[PDB]
Amino acid sequence: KPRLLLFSPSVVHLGVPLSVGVQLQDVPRGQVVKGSVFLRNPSRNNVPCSPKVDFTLSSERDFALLSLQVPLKDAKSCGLHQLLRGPEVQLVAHSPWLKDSLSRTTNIQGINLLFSSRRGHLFLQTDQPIYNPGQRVRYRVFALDQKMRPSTDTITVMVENSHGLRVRKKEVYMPSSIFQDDFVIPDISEPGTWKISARFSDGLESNSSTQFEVKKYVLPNFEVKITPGKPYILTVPGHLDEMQLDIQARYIYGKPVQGVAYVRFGLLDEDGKKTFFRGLESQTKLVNGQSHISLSKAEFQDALEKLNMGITDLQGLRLYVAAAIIESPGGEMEEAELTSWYFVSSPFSLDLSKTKRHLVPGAPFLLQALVREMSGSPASGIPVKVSATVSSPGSVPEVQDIQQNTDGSGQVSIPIIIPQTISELQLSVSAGSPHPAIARLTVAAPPSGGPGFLSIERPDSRPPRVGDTLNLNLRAVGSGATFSHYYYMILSRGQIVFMNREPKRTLTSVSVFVDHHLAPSFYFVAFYYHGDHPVANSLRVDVQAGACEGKLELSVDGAKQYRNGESVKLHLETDSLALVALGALDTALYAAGSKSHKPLNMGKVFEAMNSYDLGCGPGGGDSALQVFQAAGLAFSDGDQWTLSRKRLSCP
Amino acid sequence: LEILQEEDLIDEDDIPVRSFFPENWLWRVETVDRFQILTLWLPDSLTTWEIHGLSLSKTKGLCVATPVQLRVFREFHLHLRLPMSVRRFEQLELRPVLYNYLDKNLTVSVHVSPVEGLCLAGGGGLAQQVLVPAGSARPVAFSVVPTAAAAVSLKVVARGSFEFPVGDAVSKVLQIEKEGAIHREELVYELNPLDHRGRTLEIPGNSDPNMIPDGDFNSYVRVTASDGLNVTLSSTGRNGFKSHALQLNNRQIRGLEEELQFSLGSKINVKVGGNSKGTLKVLRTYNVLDMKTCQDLQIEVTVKGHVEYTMEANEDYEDYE
Amino acid sequence: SRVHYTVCIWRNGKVGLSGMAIADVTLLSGFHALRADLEKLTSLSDRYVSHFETEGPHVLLYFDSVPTSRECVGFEAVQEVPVGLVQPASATLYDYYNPERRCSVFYGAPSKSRLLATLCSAEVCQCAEGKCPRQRRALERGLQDEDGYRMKFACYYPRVEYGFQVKVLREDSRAAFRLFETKITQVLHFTKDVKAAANQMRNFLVRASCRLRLEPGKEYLIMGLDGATYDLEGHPQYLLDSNSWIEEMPSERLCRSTRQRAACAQLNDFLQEYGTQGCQV
Amino acid sequence: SCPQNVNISGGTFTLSHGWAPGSLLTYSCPQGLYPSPASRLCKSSGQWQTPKAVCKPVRCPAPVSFENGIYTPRLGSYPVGGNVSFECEDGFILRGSPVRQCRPNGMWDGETAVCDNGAGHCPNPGISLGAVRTGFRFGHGDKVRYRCSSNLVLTGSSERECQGNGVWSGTEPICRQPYSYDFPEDVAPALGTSFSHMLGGHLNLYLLLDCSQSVSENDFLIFKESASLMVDRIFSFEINVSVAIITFASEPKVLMSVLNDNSRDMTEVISSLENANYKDHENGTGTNTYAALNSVYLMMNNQMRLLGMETMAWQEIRHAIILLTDGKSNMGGSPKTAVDHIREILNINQKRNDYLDIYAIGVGKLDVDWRELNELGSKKDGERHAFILQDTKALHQVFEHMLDVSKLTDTICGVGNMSANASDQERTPWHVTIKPKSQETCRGALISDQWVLTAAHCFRDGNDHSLWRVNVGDPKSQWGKEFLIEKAVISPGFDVFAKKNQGILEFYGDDIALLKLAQKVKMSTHARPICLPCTMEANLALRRPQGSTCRDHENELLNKQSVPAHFVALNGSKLNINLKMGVEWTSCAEVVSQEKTMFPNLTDVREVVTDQFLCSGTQEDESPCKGESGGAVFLERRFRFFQVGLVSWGLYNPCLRKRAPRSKVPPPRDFHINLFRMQPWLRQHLGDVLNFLPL
Ligand SMILES: *[C@@H]1O[C@H](CO)[C@@H](O)[C@H](O)[C@H]1NC(C)=O
Ligand SMILES: *[C@@H]1O[C@H](CO)[C@@H](O)[C@H](O)[C@H]1NC(C)=O
Ligand SMILES: *[C@@H]1O[C@H](CO)[C@@H](O)[C@H](O)[C@H]1NC(C)=O
Ligand SMILES: [Mg+2]
Repeated sequence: KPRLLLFSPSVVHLGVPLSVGVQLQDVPRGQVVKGSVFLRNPSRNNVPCSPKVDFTLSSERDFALLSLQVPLKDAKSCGLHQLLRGPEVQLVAHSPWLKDSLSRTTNIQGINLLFSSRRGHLFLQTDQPIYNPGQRVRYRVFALDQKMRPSTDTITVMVENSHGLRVRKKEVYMPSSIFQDDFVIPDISEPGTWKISARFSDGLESNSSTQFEVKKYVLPNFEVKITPGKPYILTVPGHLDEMQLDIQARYIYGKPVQGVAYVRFGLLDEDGKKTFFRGLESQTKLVNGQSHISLSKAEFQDALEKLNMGITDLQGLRLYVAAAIIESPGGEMEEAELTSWYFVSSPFSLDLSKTKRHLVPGAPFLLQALVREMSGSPASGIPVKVSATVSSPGSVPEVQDIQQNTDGSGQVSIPIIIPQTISELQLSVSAGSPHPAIARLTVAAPPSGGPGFLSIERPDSRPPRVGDTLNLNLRAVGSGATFSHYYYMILSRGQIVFMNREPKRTLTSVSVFVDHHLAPSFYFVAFYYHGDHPVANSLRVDVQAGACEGKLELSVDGAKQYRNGESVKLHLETDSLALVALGALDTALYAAGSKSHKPLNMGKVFEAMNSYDLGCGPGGGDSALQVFQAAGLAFSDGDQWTLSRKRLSCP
Repeated sequence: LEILQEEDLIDEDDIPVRSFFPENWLWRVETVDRFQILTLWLPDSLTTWEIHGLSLSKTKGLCVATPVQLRVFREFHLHLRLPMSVRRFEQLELRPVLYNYLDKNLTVSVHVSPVEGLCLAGGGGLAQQVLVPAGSARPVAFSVVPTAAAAVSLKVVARGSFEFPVGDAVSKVLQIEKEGAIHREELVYELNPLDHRGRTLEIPGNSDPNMIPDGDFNSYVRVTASDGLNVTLSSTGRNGFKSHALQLNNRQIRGLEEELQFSLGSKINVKVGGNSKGTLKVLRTYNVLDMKTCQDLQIEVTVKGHVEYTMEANEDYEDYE
Repeated sequence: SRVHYTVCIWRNGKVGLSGMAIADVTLLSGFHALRADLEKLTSLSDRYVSHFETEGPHVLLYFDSVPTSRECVGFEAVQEVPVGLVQPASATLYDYYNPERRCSVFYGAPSKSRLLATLCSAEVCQCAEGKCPRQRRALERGLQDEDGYRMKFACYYPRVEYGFQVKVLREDSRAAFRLFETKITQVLHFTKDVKAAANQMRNFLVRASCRLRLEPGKEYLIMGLDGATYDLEGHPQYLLDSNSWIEEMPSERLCRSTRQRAACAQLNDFLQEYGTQGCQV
Repeated sequence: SCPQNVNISGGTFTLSHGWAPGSLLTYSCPQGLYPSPASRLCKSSGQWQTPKAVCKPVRCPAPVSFENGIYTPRLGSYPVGGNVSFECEDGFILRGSPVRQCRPNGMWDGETAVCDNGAGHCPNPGISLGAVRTGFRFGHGDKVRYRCSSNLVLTGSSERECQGNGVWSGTEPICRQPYSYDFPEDVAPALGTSFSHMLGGHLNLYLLLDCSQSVSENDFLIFKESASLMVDRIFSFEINVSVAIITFASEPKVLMSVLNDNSRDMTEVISSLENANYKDHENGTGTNTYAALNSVYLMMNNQMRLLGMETMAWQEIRHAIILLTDGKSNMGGSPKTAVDHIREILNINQKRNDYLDIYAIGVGKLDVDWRELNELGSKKDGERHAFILQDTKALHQVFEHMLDVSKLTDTICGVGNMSANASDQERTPWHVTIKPKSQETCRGALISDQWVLTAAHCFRDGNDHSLWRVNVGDPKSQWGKEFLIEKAVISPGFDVFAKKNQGILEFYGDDIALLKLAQKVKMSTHARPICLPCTMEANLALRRPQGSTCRDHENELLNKQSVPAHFVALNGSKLNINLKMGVEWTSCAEVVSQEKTMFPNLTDVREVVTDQFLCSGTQEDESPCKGESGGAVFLERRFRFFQVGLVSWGLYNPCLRKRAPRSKVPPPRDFHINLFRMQPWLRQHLGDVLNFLPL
């Protein structure tokens, strides 16, 4: 009856603290426990790779989070550098309590974990996206730990050329967490995409890299952009929408260019082989720096008949538009390519990744969909029609039809009601009219006769803000109220951050304060115990509207209309002493580059937070072990334990 | 018949030249105590500068600022774009383009400052006369045959009339590569240190009949770590005896094919070690006389008629000396 | 006034091409194409050009069919301002589908040359562009020497760094220059070419566009600026341009003539004094 | 007659023969302005021929390119009195004057601004204002080519190559204007220093004067005067020197010979010079400079025949040539060919380059060109040899203060012998041996005739200097000559047990001591002081302008991230080290955290190794022993020796004639007290001995 719970992330990162949760159950009121928790070697030998940390609990305080440390020296000495085959480590809690109470053969209860040396966040940016051969290249790297605080750990940078061979390597200390460095590209270097990689010295797997393109070129004076009238082409047999482009070309310093445009059409497939239309090339004189051309009905039909191609087979191919504008009388040449035009059967796309699977019978099913305009921004106000067919629970299946418009940014939350003893549930989500986008998914049901269930209900479907308190409701389903409390934990960046216990009540609520560091995606995991059988459910909550913990503001005094050679009073505003890193980039570099590299922005940093998340889908599972595995934790209660994850990817 | 204005133009001394054309600037790292102002001097290039910005603080983590677009515009400039490749003794045509964005007719004299090492038209002292209509552009062609064999600073100048005092001057350094085109001579040698016969290997020296004097002889070694070579290249050279040792494996395997610049005149030797099937590729680059008008396209323009020169471009006797 | 252009196009590979072609000719400095002629060209059924655009010194033609044979079309332009300097223009032809498969031609003026005249020999060239040699004639015209015009040209401006009296052996034409191979009668002055001596060969070259004539079998006094061509044989080879004094040496009969005895004798007095003594400065 | 409308705006004009045909008109404008046109021709009574006249303002070359840095303000061509600031990006240390105010002569002031990161084998030669450079690689054996811009003429070396000794071949190019000239005050130090090196054996001096029609009788008289004062000065230094006087024309005439023994007496040479007259030069009034140079060539090949091919008496014969010409060589061919013959015949190379210096002093204002003076004069790093002065008055002015060497100050230093056959002491005359009461041996370096600089740790028994002994080099015996000590001054900040409370057993901070000897040392080929940097002595030894600073000497001597240096071993041999500066210094000094005996409790590397220490010992570098501590750590620049540090301590002792390294923990590493961080203490205890530069 009495039990001891072990919670830890499924993956342990070296050189950074590991959080371990410990919990008791069915413990006498006056009874207390004592022991220590540490890692060991994976059966190769029994040296503790971590210093022991004590944990003392009783009935009134039956939970505690332990900030266990895993220093690199102990890991190296005990032997994590000497295993065979795959990386694996053992985490175990030692206490005389198991032998005293459960009369277990051993006082050892542990879990299997996979150890990985990746740690810290490494960002680096180069001088320019694109360089000429024989030109000096400048770059710098920034060294931050888990909390993006500046770090003094030593790193080793490296440079790989276009073919991929190393050209350079520098092992450098960090007094200031920023390391500036320059090197000269060889003159005889052919065009290619170079790569600069930076790793922590003791972290073998913590390699973060960026790429810059090298190509022979000269600085262009103006850029050409081809903007289609609509980024989609409807190919339904009933009708085909008109195809019209707005070819624009402007001098980079603002004024429009006077010249002519030479436009060549064609069909380009997924692989990349483009078949041009022989004829139908359009040449026009630019007026006001813009040229508005279009593809007619009969002309396009004749082009496909010339290629012996039918409208019905136009699925997945792309209408390739290439423009080569000659400035006149300048004589300069500039080329702009269009490859985003997609032949589609519907002007909308449905993203059903967020709809949670394996939902509990007897509680509302939360169907979440993302109605995104095909190759565009999220759509708003677009109705969604969804049919739910509850399969035979013993009676005939029933059809449930719910309609709801998208509240904004493509977010729709449709709470269909699921009856008890449901065998399995079939869904058909259709959005858009006419020519809807069809998405069909099927979800099974948990095996019947289970010990119980736990339902997490989120009254506010809108994503929480930073610093915005989020409240959830928990309700046990399908079992008696033998238990007195249930336990919940919050996971962010693959580490257990919060642990707490709430007493069982009616229509209960648990409030989680959304801190900044929990962004942009944290897992909420909750479980209670029906006798000796744990049941759990884990809801994934995503935080949007990310912004810096501090702030950095760049501003230029007055209007942005200057003349060459005069002074600029650039303004720098922040909230603390910061090693602000600056950079001035000519815009023509973006145009000259074959592929436009987006600059570093908070999207990439917030993704760097997500790179350490071990989540597997939107959460949920039939069993407690499955829920914990999907969340990314290892659970051992002494009788049933989850196996170590096969791979980090979790396909 | 056409009216020409002479020496009633700008004195060419007050016109401010533009020479600083950096693709990037403001690369510094600053320590800001919640407030700092920067007095940055704008480069002469006429584009828009997208000022990036990143923050790293010991208490507030990391923040990346929104890039600031900054525009520089002159409203009348002599935009010139040097050719991507210019070869010595090879004829190129510089194309300075004059953009007139004012609301008035402008007549401007365009000339290239005569400089040693450049063979211009008529010695370079003659000024080409062109007129730019308002709100339009006009190109002017300058033909040059560079014989300097080295970087040279040219200064193209546009001088407006004294009635309308406008003008621009551009001085970009024009690098001239040495005569002929480049040639790549790659030598591939499989590397098996297990076989004792392959423990030492001698690369023949380069004796190329068509190699051009001052060939910019650069040798780069490309050795592949695919399987732990300790390949060391020792070489007697005219500059000196320099030997660079390459340990490709580094007791590690993540894409460690290596490439190093390795400077020699003629001779090179190899000492091998380790256990692998690596590949060594010493790359030699030098100038050479070779040719290729297109073989696919061709074009020919013939002109017939009478053109009037400005009495300073007639190459004939003065008839009275 | 009005000048007739002729732009001609064709293809030879027949395989590497992708079809249509784009014509980009740039007129002379002071010319703009006539739109009436271009529109008359484009209005014909067999126009050979489906589209055009002309503003100032830039002319655009779209050739939709480039054949193997020489098929082409010309148009007329007009002059706004006189051409400020003698120089060839450029005409480029782009490929419609693969513009990087481009290749230009340089076309000259109606009478001038295609490329900038430069004197290349061995591994060096000297900029041959400049002014015509004068072929000074004072003794044959009968004008007496004033203020020592030859000495003044030698010593003040342009200061002369090479001076020989040469007997022209032959006249030939090589590339854009007419070579006058000659033999040195005497060496009055020299800065470079320390191995200068009598009965020695030297090549004197002038641009063929000029009308300067050096009759073979006759002696001339040659002075001027030094050149760095080296003649590919070892002897420095000089070029005749401005800042170079060319004079015909007196003959057995022209110096005998009455208005010429003083002039020829003064010229030989200069010859001896300058060869023997020097600039005297 | 010629028309009289030849007035210039803001200036005057002069005529040679009135308005008659053939008269030459000279245009003159005040300083800071240039005549345009310079001169006119009256023709054959025709219009006033020109090669409106206005004194256009002086305008001064602007930086065509400034690599790895920025310059403000940016202008097409800076006017007179203007200023420009050169501050460059991070990781790059500036050299030369950051602020350059361009003088009315068409030149900037101070050394050209350039910042180098030191990774290159040779220092960054930089882009002189108004010039360009080709080739951005500073590896050993690479080359750079310079080209002027606009209408400037290049004076200097059009091509420089990075030699093995870390000095680019040739001088630093300086693009100049046809109308620019030199001030006497600017060029007097350059001439003085260059002749000081020519004096640094027997020296042969040739003086060439101009006597053509273009140079006037008074101008030639001033040429004679300047030559006479120059000869008077060169004989006042009591140096083995012979002077010859040649006055050339269309045909050269030799007035004095070095073959004749008469040239070594002052009265005879001045009498021979005074007997010169313009009259004996009217028989041909040309300027055949090649003829005069050929006369010098014949002079020296007669010396070659009479002395011998291989004899030592000629090998130590150095040659310096002076030309007081107006730079209008118009007969006899190019003067450069005879200089080529001279260079071929003296066997001049990268080593024997010191034996041949050519000075081309141009004089005049209207027929002076730069190319002839630049080509004719020699081209050496850090020196200028081609000059022009607007007037002969300026020539006399610059000459009369050309050797302004301070009287009786003496205190020469840094002179050694670089022959392998020379003795160890003669090669390193500053090296001394120090014997304290502990019977252990240390080394030191002579810094004057009375004071010795060494390490403080060598005196562990205390401060009783009366029982200490020193041994300097002595010609009469290899044992040296023993001196007692008048007083000893140990650095007050020195305490080997200052940091024992932090677990550091021995701390070598302020490990510096100055010892005064009882009797003055007799200067000889075995006993000479080493030049302590950052003084007038080392400044004169380094070929640098008067207004140099101490930071400048740091930037010049310690000019690379890896600077080769030397120290003297126990047996007297010279060993090789490389000083690591900048970024490489930190990685060089980080190996102290792995010491096992000196520092058992060491958490901060900076605590035992501070900025007061140079760092060396990587690669195949030699490691000094305990007995060698206190000896000078010196580098050789421009055939002189300079002490940038001295041995303090090391992490491996090879002497624990015999030496042995190893290849385990810890790797050998050495630290020397960098003399530049101790400047206040040497200034306190040495200000009345050497003349220290401004910091
Ligand atoms: C680190 O290196 C591995 C092995 O090359 C690579 O697959 C992985 O993408 C890298 N990690 C990054 C770039 O974050
Ligand atoms: C400029 O020139 C155009 C073209 O000849 C003419 O129509 C116009 O009146 C002129 N003036 C202005 C102020 O635009
Ligand atoms: C390569 O050289 C290193 C130098 O430390 C040596 O230890 C190693 O054994 C060599 N490599 C092999 C594969 O023997
Ligand atoms: Mg003279």
